[PDB]
Amino acid sequence: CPVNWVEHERSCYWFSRSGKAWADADNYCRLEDAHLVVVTSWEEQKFVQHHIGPVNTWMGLHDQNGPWKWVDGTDYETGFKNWRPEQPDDWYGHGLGGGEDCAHFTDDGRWNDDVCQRPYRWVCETEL
Ligand SMILES: [Ca+2]
Ligand SMILES: [Ca+2]
Ligand SMILES: [Ca+2]
Ligand SMILES: [Cl-]
Repeated sequence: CPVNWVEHERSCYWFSRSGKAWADADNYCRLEDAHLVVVTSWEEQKFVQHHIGPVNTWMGLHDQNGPWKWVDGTDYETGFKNWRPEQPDDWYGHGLGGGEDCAHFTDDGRWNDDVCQRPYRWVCETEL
């Protein structure tokens, strides 16, 4: 793994300390030959909650094109899921326009879908 990245079970991770809209966050990870983190197991989830703490953080999961997809192509329905109760809920009540198409870890680690343009911290990942 590159410096500033954390290796774990064959994967490399980078944790941002500033916020970007999901699209910008996405492009950022790609420019690093990486992709927004893709969580496929309880241990990987535990591993990420540990480093982000109680902070809303974007992951490589979105339903911007329709169905839920992990930016690396990993299958969603067959894969690990850790949604917060009553989520995803594609809420429109925020008043910003549209529903909610980007997944982020909430403060307790469980996921929530929110407005993609909101600036949150993010995590990049790359496999060995
Ligand atoms: Ca992963
Ligand atoms: Ca949605
Ligand atoms: Ca939501
Ligand atoms: Cl915001």
